[PDB]
Amino acid sequence: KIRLYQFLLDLLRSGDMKDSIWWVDKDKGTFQFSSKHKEALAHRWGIQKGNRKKMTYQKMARALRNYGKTGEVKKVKKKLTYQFSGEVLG
DNA sequence: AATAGGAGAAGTAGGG
DNA sequence: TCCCTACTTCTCCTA
Repeated sequence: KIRLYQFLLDLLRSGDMKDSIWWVDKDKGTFQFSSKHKEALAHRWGIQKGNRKKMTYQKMARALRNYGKTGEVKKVKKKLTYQFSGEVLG
């Protein structure tokens, strides 16, 4: 399979869905979702995983919040903004 | 009212 | 026979 953070970084480094996700500072590993178009990106993540239900941003964020312990993805005080770690970027 | 944010509980998929 | 990993799903509260 493929992990959730690896899936978001690939979209960023392929320029796929520029309307749903984008860098805020490639150096700081900061990225942000689109308020009005994030669900389109959420739908893809669910289909690509073959999940039983339709993936939503709420369920995707619930999984992103787990990365706070390990450290692959940390939340930022900005709206819909997150940040990769220096390790994953490498 | 809208939107984002959070998380415990219990569950599935896949591998060992 | 069971557990680990990595989410997933549902529900409820909160800013």
